[PDB]
Amino acid sequence: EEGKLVIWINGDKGYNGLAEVGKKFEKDTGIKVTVEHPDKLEEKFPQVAATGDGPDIIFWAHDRFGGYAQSGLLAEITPDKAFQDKLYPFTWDAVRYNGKLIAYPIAVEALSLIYNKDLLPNPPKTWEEIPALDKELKAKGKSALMFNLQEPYFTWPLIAADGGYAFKYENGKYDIKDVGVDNAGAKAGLTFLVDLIKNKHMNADTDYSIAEAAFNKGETAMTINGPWAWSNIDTSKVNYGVTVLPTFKGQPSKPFVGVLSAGINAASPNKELAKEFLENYLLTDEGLEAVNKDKPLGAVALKSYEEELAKDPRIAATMENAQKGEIMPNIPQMSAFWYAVRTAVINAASGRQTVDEALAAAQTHMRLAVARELLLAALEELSQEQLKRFRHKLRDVGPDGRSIPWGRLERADAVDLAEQLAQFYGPEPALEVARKTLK
Repeated sequence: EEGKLVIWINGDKGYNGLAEVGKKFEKDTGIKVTVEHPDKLEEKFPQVAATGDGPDIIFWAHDRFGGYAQSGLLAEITPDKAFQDKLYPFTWDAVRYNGKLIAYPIAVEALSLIYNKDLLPNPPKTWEEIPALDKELKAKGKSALMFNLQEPYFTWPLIAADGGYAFKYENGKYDIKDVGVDNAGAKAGLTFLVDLIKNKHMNADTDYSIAEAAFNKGETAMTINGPWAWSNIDTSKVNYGVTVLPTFKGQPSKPFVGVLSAGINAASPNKELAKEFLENYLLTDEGLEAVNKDKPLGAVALKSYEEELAKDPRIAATMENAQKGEIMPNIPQMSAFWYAVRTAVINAASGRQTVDEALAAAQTHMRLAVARELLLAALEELSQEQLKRFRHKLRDVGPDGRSIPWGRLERADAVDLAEQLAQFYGPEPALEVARKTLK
């Protein structure tokens, strides 16, 4: 373990180029660096890192690093402001969890507008032009745009364009009490999407497979997709371009941003060697180039090498849409976001719910789920004697002069108390009831 670096990276990345970086790192310092790509390493890491047996460095999308950092499995990195300013500022937000930097950002991915140059040499700059564009291409048997409408990941760029957001991100922190899925911007975006469906410009049943097949066979002029899809379009011999997403009401589309990141194992005995390898060997032009020409990293976080990589207009498009988009939040509450919004968009796209009631319902679910988590957290942090006095002060408590029924109140733990109080008072007023009970 000591005096040696073990790096875990997914097998679909340029791990041989990373090994070349480790080889230059060895001949400069004498420290051996071995790169491995275990199967389902993102699931093996949380069990072998706390156990004491895993890698020193793990490369993965920043979304899973939030769960890792919640378990204390990632060490807090210490790059000075000089090294931080060498990377794009927004990429640093993707590797922050409860204020602490937990990883180095490596590469950046985001949705972009993919268009067929033979069908559409000049793609539209606004969503507003799409209806008139579709009516023209429909005369030739084509359609303007097809993309996956079944997953909020793909429809959120339009919904967030005019002001929708999952949780407010300010001062390097997410405010889980500021949910923006039912504000006026999200309504305007979803209304425009539904209007496209009603006016037959889109079909509510289009999924990822149908959209990809239709674009790669020249049937539609545009699709919305990421770099993972480029290889299939390369096979299809479609003459395609990758460009900035259309604006809506003058505001850019805001796709979710994924940041491939390098985290240092908290149980590693080579944190200093890892930091030296990542800052001075990997995150340089030479190291990124060695990795990228093995398998392309896409848009990278290192400014100097991203200018060189942006000579490919497709990578420039990815980075541009990334800078205009929003970092994918790495907090656990996003589980309520994905469930709620996926239902709302599908129901609104079908006409089972209006846009207003679909977004309202999604807003309530996320809000009530957060409130129940906050009620439990407030009750679980009480000491055993605080909990004891809380239990006894809880007797005779109940709405309408009827005390809440408990099986054995004097031994009801936090989970029982929180769930039962939430059912009788709502999750938010149960918290004020819990506080007033003590005082």
